[PDB]
Amino acid sequence: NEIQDFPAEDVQVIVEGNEARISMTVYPIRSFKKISVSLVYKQQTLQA
Amino acid sequence: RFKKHVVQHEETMQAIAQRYYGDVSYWIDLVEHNNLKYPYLVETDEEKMKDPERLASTGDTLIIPIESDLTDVSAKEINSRDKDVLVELALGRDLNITADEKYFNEHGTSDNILAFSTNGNGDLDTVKGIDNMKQQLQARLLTPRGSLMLHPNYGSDLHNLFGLNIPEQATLIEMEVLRTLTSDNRVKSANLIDWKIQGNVYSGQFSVEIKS
Repeated sequence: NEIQDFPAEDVQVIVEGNEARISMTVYPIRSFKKISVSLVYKQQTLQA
Repeated sequence: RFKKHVVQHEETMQAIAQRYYGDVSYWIDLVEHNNLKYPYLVETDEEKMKDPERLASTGDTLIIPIESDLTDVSAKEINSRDKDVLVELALGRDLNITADEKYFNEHGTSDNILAFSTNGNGDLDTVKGIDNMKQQLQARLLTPRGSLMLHPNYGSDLHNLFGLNIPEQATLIEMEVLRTLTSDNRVKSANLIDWKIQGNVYSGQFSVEIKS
């Protein structure tokens, strides 16, 4: 669980003699930074 | 004290005494209370037109003492002539101070709220009978428990019961109101029939059994 997700299709690699070049993609774990609330007060009945 | 009754189609004066007091024998003293001439109950109103005040006919009221006051000569004399003034005398007459009925119901549990008024002409207003009771109850209820200069432990703690409108406070208010109302011996019982809440507003109603 050190990474949230990764696209297995997106790995590209090229090799040329003694040299290789790599590219890939990772979905990092997303945060949850903001929370908004809408708090309302209403009348109420209680009865015998 | 007494019970009310009305003359029914071709009911004889014997029949009434027998049904309420058991023995028919008592009708004889019972006619003196209703001040009746010999035709004690008579069917026709154009026959009541003979001398209206000394008779009863179909649809007219009658007075029925309790058996203890049946034999009292003073009860006989008073019931003979007073007639409808019975109820008023029996539940009382006093000055009317409900001058501003719209107003006292805007500031209860505060002082200075009631005031004399004038009805008729040149005389302070007075209240009688059932309205005598509506006045005294409404005032008494809106008076704090130790604030009359004599005979304290009169009134209510209604000024003290303001709280978070949770139901225990509402039952407490109910009980105080019932105690308040049942204090006067003239009222038999009270009971709640509704309690209801509107945020910061209480509402409810009470039924009281007043003696006949």
